[PDB]
Amino acid sequence: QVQLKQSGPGLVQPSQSLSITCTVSGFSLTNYGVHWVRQSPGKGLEWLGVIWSGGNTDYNTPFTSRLSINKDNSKSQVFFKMNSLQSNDTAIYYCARALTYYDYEFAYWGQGTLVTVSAASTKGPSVFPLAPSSKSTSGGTAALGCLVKDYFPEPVTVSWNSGALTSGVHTFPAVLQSSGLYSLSSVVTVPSSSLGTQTYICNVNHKPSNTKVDKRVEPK
Amino acid sequence: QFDLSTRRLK
Amino acid sequence: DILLTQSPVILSVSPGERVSFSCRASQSIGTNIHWYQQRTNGSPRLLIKYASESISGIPSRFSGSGSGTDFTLSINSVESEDIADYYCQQNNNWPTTFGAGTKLELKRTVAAPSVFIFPPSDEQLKSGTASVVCLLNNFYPREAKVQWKVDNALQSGNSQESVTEQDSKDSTYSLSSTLTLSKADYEKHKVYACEVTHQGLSSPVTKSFNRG
Repeated sequence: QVQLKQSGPGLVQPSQSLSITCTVSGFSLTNYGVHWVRQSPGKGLEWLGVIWSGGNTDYNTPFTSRLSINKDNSKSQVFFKMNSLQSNDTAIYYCARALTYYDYEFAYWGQGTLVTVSAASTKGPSVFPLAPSSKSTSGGTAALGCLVKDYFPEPVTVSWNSGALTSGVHTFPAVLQSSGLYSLSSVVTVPSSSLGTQTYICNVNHKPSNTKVDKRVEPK
Repeated sequence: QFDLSTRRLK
Repeated sequence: DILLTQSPVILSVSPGERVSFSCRASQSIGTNIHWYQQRTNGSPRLLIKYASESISGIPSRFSGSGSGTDFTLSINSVESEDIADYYCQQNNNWPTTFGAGTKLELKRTVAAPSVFIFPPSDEQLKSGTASVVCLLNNFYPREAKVQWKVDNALQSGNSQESVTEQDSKDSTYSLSSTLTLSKADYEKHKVYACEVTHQGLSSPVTKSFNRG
């Protein structure tokens, strides 16, 4: 199985630099080049550069002066580094691999690293229960959730019961509050008759602040 | 425009 | 750089219809175009290579055609799992460039929202802030009105809305409205009401609680 696994998301101060590691498996770096693509609100999908099997690099013209790509063949690691970042460099960064060693049709992508460029500070969220009750029950179905409040930057991962509960889950897009901190809720509907037997836990992981919270949500 | 939270066009 | 122009920007279709995405190039690129799918919270998925060549693991309903400057990605029978953005890429000229994308939305029957309301947690109240959350679950189409009332005072400007992307399984949307008060203001009042309007409801739905 071909895979590409990138390091986690995080905040980078303006003018400072960006560093992402792409670890590959299911193929050797000595046989394929590894490309870097990013996706911004400004310019959508932009191709940034590539490090080839033998170490050579190409960089898209607007980035040649602030972009460097290196690798460790033995460790199956590719390193992306970009200098002098500004705010419109806030993007999802991807590593990718083409179908053949020389081509550009990207059949394999990393999961993407969301880099935020901003002068602010990293803040972990508080997690509050959205408790099931009569006011959230309808025809045997109860809704419940977690309020993931006041963190920065995006993103946060939310799961339920350590991945075993996925059906009927809705994790809403984060909104930016006037405080400059994000907030979101994640809800799920369950049979109301399971509330006395099953435990419901939202697993919250805000990787940029290394904050991991498991919030047990109970009928009040 | 592309949205970083959802990775979708908005 | 080649400029790739995808049209239109949004496509809305019903399940089982055929659908076509267009990618126009600012100069001839032969057949050097690849197509990608991006689902909600996903990475791009490669669909077609070199205008029309198929990819292992991609459903047969996807196909592409075209040459020169004018290209087409086709889905012969849309499913709700096809809800995504679609991008084209040219690589006849360095550097490889991407189109700005087309959004594929799905139609379906009107579905009224289920409405639930959540008071603030005693946990949050300790911190000095009060969030009241109103949830509108699994409805179509996306348009809805949420109106907050506190002891019959209409609230304005102190709530925020979030809407999920379209559900890839049943084509509905869900919406949260969160009303945020200070603990003091919240304790100064009794009746918290979320009133909901939507095409699928014949009269507005109010869900509400008394603090306590």
